[PDB]
Amino acid sequence: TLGNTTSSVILTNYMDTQYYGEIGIGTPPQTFKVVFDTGSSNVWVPSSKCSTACVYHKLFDASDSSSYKHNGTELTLRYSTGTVSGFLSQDIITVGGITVTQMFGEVTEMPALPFMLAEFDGVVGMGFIEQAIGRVTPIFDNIISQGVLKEDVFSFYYNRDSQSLGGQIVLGGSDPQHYEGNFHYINLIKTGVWQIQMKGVSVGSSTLLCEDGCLALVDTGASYISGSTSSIEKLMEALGAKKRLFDYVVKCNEGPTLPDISFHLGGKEYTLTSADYVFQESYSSKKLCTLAIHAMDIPPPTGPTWALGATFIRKFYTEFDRRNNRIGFALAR
Ligand SMILES: Clc1ccc(N(C[C@@H]2CNC[C@H]2Cc2ccccc2)c2ccccc2)cc1
Ligand SMILES: Clc1ccc(N(C[C@@H]2CNC[C@H]2Cc2ccccc2)c2ccccc2)cc1
Ligand SMILES: *[C@@H]1O[C@H](CO)[C@@H](O)[C@H](O)[C@H]1NC(C)=O
Repeated sequence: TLGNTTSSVILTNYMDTQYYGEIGIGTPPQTFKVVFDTGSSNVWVPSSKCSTACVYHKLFDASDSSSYKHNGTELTLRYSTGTVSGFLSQDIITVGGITVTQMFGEVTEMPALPFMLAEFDGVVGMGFIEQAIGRVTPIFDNIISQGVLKEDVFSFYYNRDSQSLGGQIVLGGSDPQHYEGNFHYINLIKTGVWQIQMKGVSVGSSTLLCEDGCLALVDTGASYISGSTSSIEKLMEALGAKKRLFDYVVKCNEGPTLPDISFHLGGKEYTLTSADYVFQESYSSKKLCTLAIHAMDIPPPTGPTWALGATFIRKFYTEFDRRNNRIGFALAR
């Protein structure tokens, strides 16, 4: 029918690392907490057929759904900690009011890491079919198909942690209340991945990395800003940060004095100040403070690349444009 629709999905912000909203699967709807991930293209939730990370999440019960259509084809999703395994199923999925018949994964095996830490149940991949495992049609392609959206775009707002809004996803447009000024666009290197060309990473007023150009994946599913092990070893050396097992730290008192970090994308320099990347949990010289920048070695074909996750998105309201194959950034509000 008439496409003037702009569906808003409200997100919960858990500790500035997990941003999740709800979806409803089946007849009647079974609700799930999901992360909306531009870095992946498959929809998956835990199955009732799950034996132990599962135990801790909401399980989908096909036997309680009148709209369910069996499939059973094996689904295997590679994560950096191991495999998320299950089988395909088809059901009616509700997201921000829009209902679509979707092929999704009913997960029967999850690695304990990171899933034991997850406040959310499953994943809703906002990526392209080119990266969908089993060539399964992604949710956004199916929403596009309905011809309901105002524009063939979706936007992300991630807040900084009080009864305030954790985040928001607008399907069919952007929310001007959550951004200031106008959007600056960067075309995708190629369709099939939410990845753009990056022309430099600067510490202060000097380009220290990516001087000859590199790739930047705009990943809403990633908690932090990430680079390859070698890029982050060099960047952390420049910042004077020290490696620990899972992160890099600075003495808490040294944190507010850390230089600005800039990402050269399109015609602009996108700047993050120390307040945007330091988890300032204290101001003590006797305590250590974590950085919201990590090393993540993304495997080919997508990698090696940088990934602009929640750390970048909190600063810059992001619009994913499928009609035009571009990403737009505006300063978040
Ligand atoms: Cl810190 C952190 C690091 C990773 C995540 N992820 C996985 C990343 C989010 N998008 C896909 C993947 C990166 C990738 C992109 C392209 C190709 C390969 C990998 C996650 C997301 C949701 C649930 C569980 C994990 C989250 C936080
Ligand atoms: Cl692929 C992948 C995704 C996340 C991790 N994580 C957990 C993430 C790192 N700190 C925030 C947390 C958010 C999260 C929690 C659950 C799911 C997604 C993000 C991890 C890092 C070091 C030690 C243990 C866990 C690891 C691999
Ligand atoms: C499952 O879905 C795939 C989608 O390509 C289809 O080819 C296959 O025949 C389906 N299997 C069953 C048993 O429905």
